[PDB]
Amino acid sequence: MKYIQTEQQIEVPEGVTVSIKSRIVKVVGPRGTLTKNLKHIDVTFTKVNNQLIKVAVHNGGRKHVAALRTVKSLVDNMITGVTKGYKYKMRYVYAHFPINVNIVEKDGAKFIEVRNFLGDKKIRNVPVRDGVTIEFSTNVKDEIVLSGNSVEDVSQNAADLQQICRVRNKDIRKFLDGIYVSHKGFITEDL
Amino acid sequence: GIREKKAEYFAKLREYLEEYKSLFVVGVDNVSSQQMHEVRKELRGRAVVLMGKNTMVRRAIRGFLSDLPDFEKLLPFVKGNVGFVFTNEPLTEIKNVIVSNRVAAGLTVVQVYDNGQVFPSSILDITDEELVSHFVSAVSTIA
Amino acid sequence: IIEPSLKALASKYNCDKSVCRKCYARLPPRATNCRKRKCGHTNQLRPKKKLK
Amino acid sequence: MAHFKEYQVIGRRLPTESVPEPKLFRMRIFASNEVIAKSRYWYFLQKLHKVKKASGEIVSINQINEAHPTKVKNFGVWVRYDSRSGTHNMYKEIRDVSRVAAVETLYQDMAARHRARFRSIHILKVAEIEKTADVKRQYVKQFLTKDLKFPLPHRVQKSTKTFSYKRPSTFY
Amino acid sequence: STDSIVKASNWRLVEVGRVVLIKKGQSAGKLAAIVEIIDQKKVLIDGPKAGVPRQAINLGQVVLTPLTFALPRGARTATVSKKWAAAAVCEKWAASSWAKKIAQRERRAALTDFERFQVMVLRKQKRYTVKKALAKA
RNA sequence: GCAGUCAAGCGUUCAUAGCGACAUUGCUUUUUGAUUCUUCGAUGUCGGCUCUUCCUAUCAUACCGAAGCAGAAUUCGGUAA
RNA sequence: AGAACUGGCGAUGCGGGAUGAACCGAACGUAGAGUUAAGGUGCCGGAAUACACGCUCAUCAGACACCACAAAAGGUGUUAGUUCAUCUAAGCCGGACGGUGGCCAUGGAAGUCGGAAUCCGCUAAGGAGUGUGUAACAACUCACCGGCCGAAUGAACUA
Ligand SMILES: [Mg+2]
Ligand SMILES: [Mg+2]
Ligand SMILES: [Mg+2]
Ligand SMILES: [Mg+2]
Ligand SMILES: [Mg+2]
Ligand SMILES: [Zn+2]
Repeated sequence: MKYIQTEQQIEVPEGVTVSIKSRIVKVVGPRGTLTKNLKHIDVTFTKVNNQLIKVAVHNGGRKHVAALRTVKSLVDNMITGVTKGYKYKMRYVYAHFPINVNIVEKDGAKFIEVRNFLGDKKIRNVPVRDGVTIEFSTNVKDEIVLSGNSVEDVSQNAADLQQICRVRNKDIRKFLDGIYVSHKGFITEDL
Repeated sequence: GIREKKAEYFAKLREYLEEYKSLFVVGVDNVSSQQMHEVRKELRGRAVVLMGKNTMVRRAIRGFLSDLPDFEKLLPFVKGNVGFVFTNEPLTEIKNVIVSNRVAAGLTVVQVYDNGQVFPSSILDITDEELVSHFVSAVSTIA
Repeated sequence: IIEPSLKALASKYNCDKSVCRKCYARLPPRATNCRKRKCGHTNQLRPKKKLK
Repeated sequence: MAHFKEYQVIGRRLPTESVPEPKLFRMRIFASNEVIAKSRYWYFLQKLHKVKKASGEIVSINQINEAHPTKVKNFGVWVRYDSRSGTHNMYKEIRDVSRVAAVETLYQDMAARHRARFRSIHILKVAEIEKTADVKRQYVKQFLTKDLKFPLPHRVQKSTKTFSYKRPSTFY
Repeated sequence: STDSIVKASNWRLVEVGRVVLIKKGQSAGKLAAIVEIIDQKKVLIDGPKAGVPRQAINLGQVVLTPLTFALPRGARTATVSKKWAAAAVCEKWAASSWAKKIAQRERRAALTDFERFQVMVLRKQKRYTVKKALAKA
């Protein structure tokens, strides 16, 4: 119906500094620094103090207003990513052919490389996104762990790794092999 | 009504304040299906226990600002879910009879009501040993 | 083979889903409407069927 | 049906030796000229009393001017209307400076949202709403809050000439 | 840097006491004050001093200025005047480039042909002394 | 000829995996009728051969979603000419 | 295909409907000036890229009588409305449970195959162990669970 103003709030924690100019947001904390282009949405930022920045839409309809919270969130996860950080964990799941997973490189590149999936002679490769760093748990069998400042980049890189193992022409309720996201959370602050 | 029903809780509660002298507020946070309740008939020659929906429970309190203001000190312990033992004496023995029903791991008390006080409860008078040797202990320390 | 808990893990992906009855989309298991425009966002959904 | 004026129309059945002095009835009618208003008077009277204008007469027709044409009021508007598939009653609210101003937006709004032309609507009641927050409708309540202000982002100025020697801005 | 920096668009607000410059109509050219907001598109204005009649107006025929003064909402014409005066609104306006350019442009337009001629001759004089300067440092 | 809506029923159980009665809305113009507008100082019948192009309501082939998909085989469905 | 009344076409140009026997406007000597009709005024093209309030975003939008088609049925798209119910005594996060496998049937049969009822009741939670491990112990962990909560809220509908 057009909402004359409508706004959301972004808590800035100690140690971080968010600066925004023509909707290009730069967020900096202990972990690092992320940036994101928000030009595709007409929203207006406003800094109340260094703990708190507001975002409004003026005279906006439903779909516009829906953009508001989502901007808040994206900017929230920038702040979390650069303080606590992001960590997604995965598990290899296979009934028979063990899924054999390593890091390999070409032109100093870095790929997650997957071998023997359902007994496949083919090799699967997934580029490791910049900023995201891969580990392998020491004390959980078949674990794989992606982490970094960017939920976006961690989460997509995990998605890439699971999508590459899909199982074609088999009943996928019986043939459940894959690499799946098993937990997702923060780098710092327990697990 | 449901504001009749809101009021209803208010109505009876006030009445129970005005029907007992002591009150034990026993915490009834968590804990649920069949057990304790059925012991309480047996223990209802001493008390009324009432379980109920919280915002409602709180607003009852608001309606009792009129008098008996000492129940205000119950207020910081309204939190979660608590339940009543409307009561006369013992608050440290009878109480323990009420408490005993079969533990879970203490079923389940975590707060006390003692007429403006909030004991363990376990100490209230047993020898007048805080009134003949501790109402004159700095009279003892200095005559 | 495959510990109960990983079979469960695999199932959040492979089988705990619902299905559009007009267009067949694999949909979230608690969904009310199909996300697809071709079937008119129908709310005619069914659970994906469980193995034997 | 245009830029509206509001009229008192007062009419009656023609006198009979049997009933000289027949009862007088009034309607407030919104219309643009008085020929329409009297038409409208009869249209409604015929749906409410046995009378055709051939058996009646119009006794008085008088424009009713807004009393406080610069106090801002919130109006409750009651309306009956026809859709392509039935007929409906409907309550809406309008914020304005005059009934006549309100009624005109009522008609534009019935046209925009429900595709109701004028022939299809009856104004049932129109009333200043006395106490704020007897106001029921969000899209008018919004304006009633204390120290209300808003910007008007993205200003487009109309240009007088076809070419311009600078890239414009929307700055307000 | 190390403070969070956020430049925020500093829009002229539609608000009671906001002063506006009327683009169109008969009160075209004059200042009035917003007295009460009607909706996202209309407001009650009132320009007692410029003699623009208190009326409901569409925001599109008005242009918001940076000036605003204290005015209770709904204020009738009499107290609008008292307040506008108390505030010294015309003073502030006159002092602006905006108002000055309007005046400039108005004065140019009234120039006689003889006057246009003198401006030429004077310009040519100023020019001259300028070009020798712009040539020395 | 082809496609829907409702869902009683089929489908061990289970309306809708695959189907689907009573009814009911449509679409198509390679069926057949109905009409008689054009052509009876003329528009050369059927089938085949040859050759190009177009449609898609898709038989095969590419990638998918369903299943009463364990595997193999199939079947329903999408983007596809 | 066939009748009724009127008006048309045929016998008729003109202006509009791009086009077009029959629609809209208007019927016609040769011309000048003015004004209009029906229809139009982004550009093709004469005429406001006029003013005003809304509504609409279509990976198949839509765009003007006759007219150059679309329906049943659906949509948590977005708009405005209706009715019922909650609320100063929108709405959100957890409480939805025992006597009595009660009384007919029959692994079970409870509200929970099936038959007929569903009466009363009361206000507070550790599975002889989920797994590792041992033939069996030990240790850690979780089940009628939520903090609820803050001038609107829930449901069903209309177009
Ligand atoms: Mg009329
Ligand atoms: Mg009539
Ligand atoms: Mg009708
Ligand atoms: Mg009517
Ligand atoms: Mg029509
Ligand atoms: Zn679908």
